[PDB]
Amino acid sequence: MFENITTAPADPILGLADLLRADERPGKIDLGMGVYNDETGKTPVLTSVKKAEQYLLENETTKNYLGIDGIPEFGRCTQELLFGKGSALINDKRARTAQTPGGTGALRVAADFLAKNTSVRRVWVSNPSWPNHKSVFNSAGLEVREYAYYDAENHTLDFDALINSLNEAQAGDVVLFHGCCHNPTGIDPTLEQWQTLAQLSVEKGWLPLFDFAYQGFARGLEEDAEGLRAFAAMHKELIVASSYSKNFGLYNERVGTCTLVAADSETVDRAFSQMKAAIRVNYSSPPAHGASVVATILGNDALRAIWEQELTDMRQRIQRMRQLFVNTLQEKGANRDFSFTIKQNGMFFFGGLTKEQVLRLREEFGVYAVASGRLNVAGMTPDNLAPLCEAIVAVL
Amino acid sequence: MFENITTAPADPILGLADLLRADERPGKIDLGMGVYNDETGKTPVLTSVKKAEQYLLENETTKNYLGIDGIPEFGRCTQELLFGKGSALINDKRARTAQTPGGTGALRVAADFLAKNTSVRRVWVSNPSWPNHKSVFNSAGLEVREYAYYDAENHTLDFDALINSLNEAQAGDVVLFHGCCHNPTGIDPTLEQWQTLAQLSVEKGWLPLFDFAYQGFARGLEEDAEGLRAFAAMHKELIVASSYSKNFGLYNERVGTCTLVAADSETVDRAFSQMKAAIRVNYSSPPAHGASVVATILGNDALRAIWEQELTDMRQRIQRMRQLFVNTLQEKGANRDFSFTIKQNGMFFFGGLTKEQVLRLREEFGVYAVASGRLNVAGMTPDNLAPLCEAIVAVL
Ligand SMILES: *Cc1c(COP(=O)(O)O)cnc(C)c1O
Ligand SMILES: *Cc1c(COP(=O)(O)O)cnc(C)c1O
Repeated sequence: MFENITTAPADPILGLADLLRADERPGKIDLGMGVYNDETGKTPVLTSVKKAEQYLLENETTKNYLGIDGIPEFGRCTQELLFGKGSALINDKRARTAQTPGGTGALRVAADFLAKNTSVRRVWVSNPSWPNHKSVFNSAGLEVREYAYYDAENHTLDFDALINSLNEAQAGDVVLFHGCCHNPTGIDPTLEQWQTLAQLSVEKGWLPLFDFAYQGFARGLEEDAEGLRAFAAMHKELIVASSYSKNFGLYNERVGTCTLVAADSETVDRAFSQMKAAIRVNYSSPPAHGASVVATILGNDALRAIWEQELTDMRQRIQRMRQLFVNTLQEKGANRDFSFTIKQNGMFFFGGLTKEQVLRLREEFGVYAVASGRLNVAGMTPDNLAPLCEAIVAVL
Repeated sequence: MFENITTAPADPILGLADLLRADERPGKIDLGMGVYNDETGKTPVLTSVKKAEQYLLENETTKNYLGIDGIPEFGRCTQELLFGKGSALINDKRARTAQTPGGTGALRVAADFLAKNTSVRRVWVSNPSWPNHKSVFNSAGLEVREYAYYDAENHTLDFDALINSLNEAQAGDVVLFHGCCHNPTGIDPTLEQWQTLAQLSVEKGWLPLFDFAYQGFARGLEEDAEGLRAFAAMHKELIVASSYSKNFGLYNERVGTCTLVAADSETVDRAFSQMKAAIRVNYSSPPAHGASVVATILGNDALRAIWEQELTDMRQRIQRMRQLFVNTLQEKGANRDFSFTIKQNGMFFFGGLTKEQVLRLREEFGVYAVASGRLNVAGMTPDNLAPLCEAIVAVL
């Protein structure tokens, strides 16, 4: 059976781990996949998380199955994080949330749900976008089309091009939006632009699908939810996929959610039953640990206080790092000005390097970054900043 | 979009949780889904597990992503549990194992892998079988056909009918086998019958797919692996899906594996790259916690000793319970003799009740069991045995 099977091409993000693993050079700088690193270059488990874990260790009395949608408390806490304490969706009971295996599992579940329960055929993804988006939707059988977003020249959001290209999007099409910290550009639409998109969306009849993987990394939990909320106020239906991998540093515990919003509770329930069926035939029920940790923290005011402060520290370190980054590039003699990097939200740097420039970086300097020219700023430390900037300047 | 969506029918196993949840009657007896209960009717977290968890709490220094296939140590430990310490497959490097979200995730990953990378169109499942088997394969696009297995009259394995029906299975077809403790019959083929199936399999050109969810619940870890090993000795290719939900009591942490066996390391590697691609587009990487707990136990001889003893206790309690069950039914005046139940391996009782008899049981007695007449013996306790037998006798 397996004689003619072809070797699958390496993942553009995950594939870096292996190349890196095989590179015996000591001064390796890993700026590839988007995980947070502290000043020492380690990606530690948050103190709020450890505390939640001791709590679980001491009070967990069973490991019995979780129920297709997972921990109820977890689902409710995420709904308020997303829609807000007194959201109409919560009080009208128009939203049903399922605990999933990470943000990716959330996208896969939505896709399987859509592909088999609605007439959705096309999904619109921004150009550029997280590489795995196309893959996830295509494996579900959906056609993926792109819409303009980034302006390589001005390093901004080309709003007109976006609007124009989305005019080809027909009613019933799914349009995928990054909630905040757009991966990989880091350019997000203003609240005003979000409001314009919301109304255009309702008018054209698109089915909004929000991908929220970095809530709290741009400005703050609530502020980062602004776009979605402007959308949640005018739409009858929505799908929201979120991740807690990054904002809770629980990458490998696979914590995420998939929320369905419908005109009313009766419809959301019928629709949700089909999403649970799509889950049962995939992984059955979600992993408890990571979500328990999230529900405990969010549910306990003391632990929540520590957590929110940890997130704040994470965001602030990245902000300081990208500023220092630009400054060091200046003193190292960088021919090109990288000031725009400062206007980018999240963990990444994008727009100043070419595919060949990044190949040369790993090739002779051992600096690893995504081939698209995307660098993980959250991976730069005061110690590696200088060697890093010297390599980049030698490449420009 | 969601206006015409139909309500999905409740799961035959998982659906019991909800009915049960809505039944306010106090003397409810839950003999539905297959989870272990101790003498007190609780499904506790094993002591070996708690200890592994404290270890992790104290020594885990990061939560960084796990890599598509998961924890390497975990993969190796499962290979020896399955194939044996000095298995040829291990030493010739013909097997590649991926950590998955439970046994169900293992079946789904294999199915997606098969559907898109080979010419597999049909999968043969026993009659009867775990209900979710058909669903998993159908959602991947594969046609599912059944083969005879159980003899409702004699309460045995109708080996000739099985052989006969499998003659319709063509080369290149996948044939699914339960490693041990066949769900729901509890009837497993003798080692001699396994050897006959292995040779017939090689001769006809079937692609064996083993589902191992109860290793250690029939006779012992090694003994329960006999069938698979007789198959692993003659086959060039195989697929094995296993679960640690039941034998480690880690139901909600979603711990399982999907192992690929090929003629050689070069082919298994090409094939495995495609399985990782199928994973990346599903949930990306597996949940660490549950598998870490399994790798720690299996990797530490002291913890392993405690664990193996806990499994032994679990198996022994079920054995005592089904014997006491038959005995109590005798003294309660059961018209029908249920001695055959004693020849069944695993957690279940199957073959003595009809769909209506089980409906009447929940209906007026509050005894919950699967509509197929499958009862979870591991859920019977000395306390509920009497009330349980009185209801059954009142129903016969
Ligand atoms: C990280 C990320 C994801 C993945 O979520 P996981 O929890 O890692 O599966 C999804 N979408 C975007 C945009 C991301 O950045
Ligand atoms: C329990 C069971 C499974 C499910 O494995 P999970 O770890 O619960 O997903 C798969 N197959 C059989 C036969 C089972 O009994």
